Amino acid sequence: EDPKDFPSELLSFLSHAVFSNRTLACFAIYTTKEKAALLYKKIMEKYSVTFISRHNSYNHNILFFLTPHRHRVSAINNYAQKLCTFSFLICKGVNKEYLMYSALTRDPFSVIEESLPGGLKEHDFN
Amino acid sequence: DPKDFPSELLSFLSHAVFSNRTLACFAIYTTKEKAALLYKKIMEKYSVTFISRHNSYNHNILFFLTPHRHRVSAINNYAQKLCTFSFLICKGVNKEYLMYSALTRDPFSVIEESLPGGLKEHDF
DNA sequence: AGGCCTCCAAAAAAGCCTCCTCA
DNA sequence: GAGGAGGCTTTTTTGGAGGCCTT
Repeated sequence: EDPKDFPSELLSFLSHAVFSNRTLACFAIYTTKEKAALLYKKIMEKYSVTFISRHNSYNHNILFFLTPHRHRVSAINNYAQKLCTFSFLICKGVNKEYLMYSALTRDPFSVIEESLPGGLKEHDFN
Repeated sequence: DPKDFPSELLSFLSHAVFSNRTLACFAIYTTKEKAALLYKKIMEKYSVTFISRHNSYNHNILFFLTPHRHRVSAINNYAQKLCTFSFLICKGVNKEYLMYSALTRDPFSVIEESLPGGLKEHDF
C-alpha cells in the first residue's frame, strides 16, 4: 500500500539511469511526512544544498533539492536510507528541474517548507 | 502592464507564429531596469550592426540589426534566459526603416544607440 | 562507495530554402 | 515584393552508458 515509486505524473522529469555512473546536482525523495521533515534539515547541512523544499503528495511528502557539488544518486540514497528502518523512501535524480519543481507547486502537490521563497521560479541556480 | 508592443507599431513587426523564416532585424519590450541590460550583452552575442534603446511609456524598447540572420524564437530565448524577473516581449521586424523611424520620433525617444546619430534611410 | 570522465544517439533548437497566398 | 507556413538540413544540448582513479 506504500508507494513502489514516485507519483504517476512526476515520473518523466526523473532519471532512470540504471547502468550509469553520471553524477548530478538535483535530486528528489518520496517518503513519510516525518522523514521528509527530518531530512529537510539533515540534507541541507550534509550536502551544503543550494536549495531545498518539501511538498504534499498523496498524504506523503516529497523532497526536492539542488547541490553545490555533484553526487551519485546511489550516494544520496545511501545517506537517506540510513535514517529509515521501516518507513518507505524512494530517492531519484531529477533531469527536468524547473519542470519538476514547478509541478510540485501546482497541485495535487502543494508546497510545505522551502529554502528561498518562490523557488526555481524566482532564482536561477544557473 | 502591456500585452504587446504598442498599438501604432504593429504594422512593421512580424506576427508570424508558424514560420521557420529566419531574419535579421528584431525588437524587445522591457522595464528600464531589465532593458538597458541587453543593449550590451546582445552586441557580444549576436555581433550586431546596430542597436537603439527608446523611452516607451516610462518603459524601454530595443531595436537592432544582425550580420547573420536568425530565428525570432532563438533570440527570444537568449533573452528570456538571462531575465524572467518582470517581463520581456520580442518580435522580428518586417519593415526595418519604418520602425526605427517612428521609434526615434514621437511618441518615443532614443535613450542610446551604437551609431552616433544612428541610421537614416540609405543604410537599408 | 562515490566521485571523475568521453562518447555517441538522438532529441531540441536554430539555421537554409522554396513555396503559396496576399497583394 | 511581402510575409508566412513549413519541408528539410545543420548545429547544440542532452543524459545513459560505461571506463577510469583515490581511500
